[PDB]
Amino acid sequence: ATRFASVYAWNRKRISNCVADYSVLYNSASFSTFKCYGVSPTKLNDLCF
Amino acid sequence: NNKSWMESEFRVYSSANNCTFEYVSQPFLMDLEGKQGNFKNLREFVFKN
Ligand SMILES: *[C@@H]1O[C@H](CO)[C@@H](O)[C@H](O)[C@H]1NC(C)=O
Ligand SMILES: *[C@@H]1O[C@H](CO)[C@@H](O)[C@H](O)[C@H]1NC(C)=O
Ligand SMILES: *[C@@H]1O[C@H](CO)[C@@H](O)[C@H](O)[C@H]1NC(C)=O
Repeated sequence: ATRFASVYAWNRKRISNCVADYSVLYNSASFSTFKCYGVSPTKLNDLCF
Repeated sequence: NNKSWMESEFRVYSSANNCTFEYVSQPFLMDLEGKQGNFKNLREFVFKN
């Protein structure tokens, strides 16, 4: 997307009932900070929720 | 005036807050015109949580 929300008015979106891919999250190493707590950063594609 | 049958009023719930889930199917076009005669549709459902 082109625009984001403010820190105080952080926009919350409920993700479910959709087919999910997490490969792009780490494939594109353009993010300065990428940290997962309680979940494997690399095994995002081997987990269900 | 408009020779067609369409849903007009939704009087189920007055308001909703702190919702949890929502899913909407693709648009369709069902025949709402009144039919006279012996029953032609029988739909059976089983719900369990
Ligand atoms: C017919 O449809 C038009 C278009 O929305 C609407 O303005 C009008 O009120 C409708 N008439 C009736 C009787 O439903
Ligand atoms: C569902 O029907 C209600 C009442 O006609 C209408 O207000 C609402 O916009 C409809 N929603 C969708 C997704 O068509
Ligand atoms: C929504 O309801 C759940 C279930 O009781 C509760 O845990 C949660 O705090 C509620 N959220 C808000 C914003 O009221």
